[PDB]
Amino acid sequence: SELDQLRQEAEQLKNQIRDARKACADATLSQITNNIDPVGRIQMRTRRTLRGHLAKIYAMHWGTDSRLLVSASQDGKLIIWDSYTTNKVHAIPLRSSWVMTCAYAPSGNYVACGGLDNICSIYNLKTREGNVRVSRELAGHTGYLSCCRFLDDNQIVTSSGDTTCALWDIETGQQTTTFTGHTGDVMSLSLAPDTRLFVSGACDASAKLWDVREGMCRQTFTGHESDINAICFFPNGNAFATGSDDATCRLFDLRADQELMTYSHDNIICGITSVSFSKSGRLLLAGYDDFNCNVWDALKADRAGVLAGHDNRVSCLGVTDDGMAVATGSWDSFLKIWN
Amino acid sequence: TASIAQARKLVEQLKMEANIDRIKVSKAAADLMAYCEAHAKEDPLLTPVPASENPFREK
Amino acid sequence: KKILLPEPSIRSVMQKYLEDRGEVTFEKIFSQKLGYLLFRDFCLNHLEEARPLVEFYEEIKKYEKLETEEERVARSREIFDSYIMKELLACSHPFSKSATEHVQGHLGKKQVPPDLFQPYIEEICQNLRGDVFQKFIESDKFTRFCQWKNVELNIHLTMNDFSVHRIIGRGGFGEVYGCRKADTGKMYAMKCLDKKRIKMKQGETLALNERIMLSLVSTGDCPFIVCMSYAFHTPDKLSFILDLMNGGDLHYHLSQHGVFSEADMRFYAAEIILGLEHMHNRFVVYRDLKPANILLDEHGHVRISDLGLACDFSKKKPHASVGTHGYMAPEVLQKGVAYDSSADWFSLGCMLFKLLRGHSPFRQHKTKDKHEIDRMTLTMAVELPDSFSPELRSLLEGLLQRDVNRRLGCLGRGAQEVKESPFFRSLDWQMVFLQKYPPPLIPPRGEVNAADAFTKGIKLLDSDQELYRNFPLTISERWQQEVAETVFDTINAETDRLEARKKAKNKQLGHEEDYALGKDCIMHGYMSKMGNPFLTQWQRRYFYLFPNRLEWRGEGEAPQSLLTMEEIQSVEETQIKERKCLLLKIRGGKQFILQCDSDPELVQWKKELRDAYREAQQLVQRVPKMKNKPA
Ligand SMILES: O=C1N=Cc2cc(OC[C@@H]3CNCC[C@H]3c3ccc(F)cc3)ccc21
Repeated sequence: SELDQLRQEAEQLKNQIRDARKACADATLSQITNNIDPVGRIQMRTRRTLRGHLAKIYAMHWGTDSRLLVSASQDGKLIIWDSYTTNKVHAIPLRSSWVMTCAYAPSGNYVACGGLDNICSIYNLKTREGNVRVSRELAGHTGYLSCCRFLDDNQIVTSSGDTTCALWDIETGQQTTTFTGHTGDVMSLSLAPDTRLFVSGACDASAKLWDVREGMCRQTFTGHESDINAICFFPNGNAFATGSDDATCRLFDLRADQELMTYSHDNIICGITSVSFSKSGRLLLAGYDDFNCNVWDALKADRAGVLAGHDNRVSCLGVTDDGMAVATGSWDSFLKIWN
Repeated sequence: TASIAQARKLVEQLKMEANIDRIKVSKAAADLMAYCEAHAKEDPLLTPVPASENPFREK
Repeated sequence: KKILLPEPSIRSVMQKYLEDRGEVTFEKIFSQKLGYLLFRDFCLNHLEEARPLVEFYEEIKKYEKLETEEERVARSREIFDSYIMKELLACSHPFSKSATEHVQGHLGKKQVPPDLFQPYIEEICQNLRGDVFQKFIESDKFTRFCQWKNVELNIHLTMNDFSVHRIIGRGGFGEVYGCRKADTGKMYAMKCLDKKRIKMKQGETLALNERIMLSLVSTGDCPFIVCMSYAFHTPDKLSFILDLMNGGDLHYHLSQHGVFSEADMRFYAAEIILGLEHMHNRFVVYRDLKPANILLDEHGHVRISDLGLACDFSKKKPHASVGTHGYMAPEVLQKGVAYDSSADWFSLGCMLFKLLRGHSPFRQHKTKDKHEIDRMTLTMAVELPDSFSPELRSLLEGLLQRDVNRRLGCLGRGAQEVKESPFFRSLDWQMVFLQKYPPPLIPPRGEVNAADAFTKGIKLLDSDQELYRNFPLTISERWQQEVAETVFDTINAETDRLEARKKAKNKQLGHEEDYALGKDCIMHGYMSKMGNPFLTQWQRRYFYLFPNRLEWRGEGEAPQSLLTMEEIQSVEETQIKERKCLLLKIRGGKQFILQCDSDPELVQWKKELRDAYREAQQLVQRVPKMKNKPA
């Protein structure tokens, strides 16, 4: 039949892709980097302990100022922290308790969050009389909000457990673009620095590269055995790192269109919750379900450092734009700044 | 999912994914490494910055 | 030792508590005394759309109670002009075609029964139900209603709630005391049955039956029956709180007065008839009608007392030989013979006769043998004196007909047939009900000692007390009336001036902002969590229940602590120092105890906590970021 033919043609097409990828595997990243000096053991201490949330922290995000940062907890609040002094700038009681993701706008004027409400709630910080209030509630997803990132103050991109991502026009609250393709809950996304592209990681154990403007998927990276919980771009935007329930992080190059590296160890069985690169991209930081964040040599895949402080799962992490510090958020209701 | 439209949409997608230009892994990796070496001097977590520069140690 | 209303914050809990039983509808609250009282206060003061609708409702309710056709003619034309015609003239009439036509027709014919405005009442209630009910619910009158309703549902009476005075009755099983309920200051009769005596004599079913019976009857405000407001018990005393009747009984006064005249007995008969009627409407046969079980109040009016040997025939008929000998009907005495209201008419005849001749019809020459007293009942017509009136005769003749086929009050229309007796030609039965007829015997000054009838090696066990489990009770109508008629006004006033001070204090303080508004809070209000048990440390905090957590806070601060729904393994009911608490079991094996201020709070906190924790956990289970995994 016609339907059988397209099942077949899609199978031959999947091989043609694998083969084309094998055709480029002339060397490995590990061979290439086999020469250069290892990084040495990274020795970060806890500078700040950010105390305030009354329950599990589910997510965080740094301001572009490398100082202010927003956080979303099970206690149904968002806190915008001055990391330098530990002073809370704002504490924001949310209209839903089931928050999972938060984001800080590039300008530092708006912030966003959402979760099982199925809504991306945008919050203007500099209101006309000192207060904070919801400027917009972006509604359209038929599943929970897994993640969300501003393009600018007028545009934002969301991922959802309805297996889609979306681009919104904040002024009008419209759903400009939908990024259908994933076959499972989308769990995380990362914007390319150009912000013409972004990637998504999902419970179908695949990552995807999407063109923002064109609104379609360019490339699909598979490899992980389990759900992909986190994802971050390499600083040059030619590659990205993923972290999964499979206890491994992985590095995918876009132009080679395949996996370059796997970051793992036999003493790590538990899953990765979050990933972030250091400013140069040489270090890959990963937060784990065993309460530690591990610091990885992105080029040699040796475990370099281990951030051990938190008493429960590290649910989220982030490196500053000036690259001075690492924030880590946790189920123990604390955020810590490492340096 | 006996959707003929849905099947067509997958196939044509797998073309978009298949028919691209790929570079060799060795070229890809070399470019990555060349980046990390270029910006290694601009990464505080990679290199020792004095307390004077660091806005966290002694304030 | 007055009633103290809970804080307005009680609404969050109560509103849900009532919401769960469908008890928040116009119908349900409007047909409650305190509810109605508050609903009109809203409509008549704090609203203008409804003010006229309720005034009209009331003026009619007053019109129903007018004592004459002469009064009705006048007030009808007044009410019609004032409330119906004025609005009609303008054109803005808010009532149906037929409703207005129904009334105006009867007015052009000067025939004004106290019901002509019944079609308006229903259409007033149409106009009030819903749209306006909504605004009332949203108003703090409903809050005030939730405050009283909380007190109502948190009643657990004891002896200490009563100022108990002298003894005014003595029965085989117990005693009756005059008492005042300190609470409101209401005068009552307290009936104390010794459990040890009940066990001894095996009269448990009897004690239990009276309670069950009293409850079928103690609604509707009946002047001619001793009715219950509360029942409760101590470990060894069943206590009934009852209508006060401190003027002895007829069996006594009869012995002090001697026999009564036809006119004197007529009075008693009328009142008893009506009290019979009441029971017979509610499908209850008294089955023990006697001068000893008819009491007198301070003024001389009578009530039927002691419903131990009464019975409900609604579902199935009784057939047992039960009652006092000399007053049992043929159909009763005969075993394997079913019956209903029937018996009490026969019993009536027997007692009324006693009033006139001083002995039972079937008890001449003071013979004690009760077997042959019964023989005179089945196939033997009664012989009557040469000095009875012809009307008294035909009454007693009809009342004591052996055949129920041909007995007075057993032909269909029941009590009406008896009232229609030419013995009562002179009576206006409405005027009997209003207790306007002067009583023939007024009880004396020095206490009567006038309600008497004619060893222990005994313990009380688990299985004895379990008989008295459903015993305690409170009749809502009774308590609301008692409250409405004593303190309801003065308490609301004191409460209002208290709540308004705390609000006006908090305006200056700046504490006045509710943490619960604008979020997804399920429920909130005070509880007390246990700190260190050895220090009697109990800590009243204000709690906020959210779908995924339970927060709480102290005096003038945000919530600093909480407890996630994920943590909670169970919500159990528990006891500490004779206080009901909730016991939450927490993942770490940790315990969390909470005392509530009232039963409905405990009931609702348990339900809603249980609901939340189960739902949240089922939900998180389906959410990769939140669910727990293999660590
Ligand atoms: O004020 C009162 N309210 C009920 C009542 C009942 C009452 O006695 C009822 C019985 C009438 N016939 C003789 C025995 C009386 C009685 C029956 C049971 C009892 F426990 C105490 C007294 C006396 C006074 C009052």
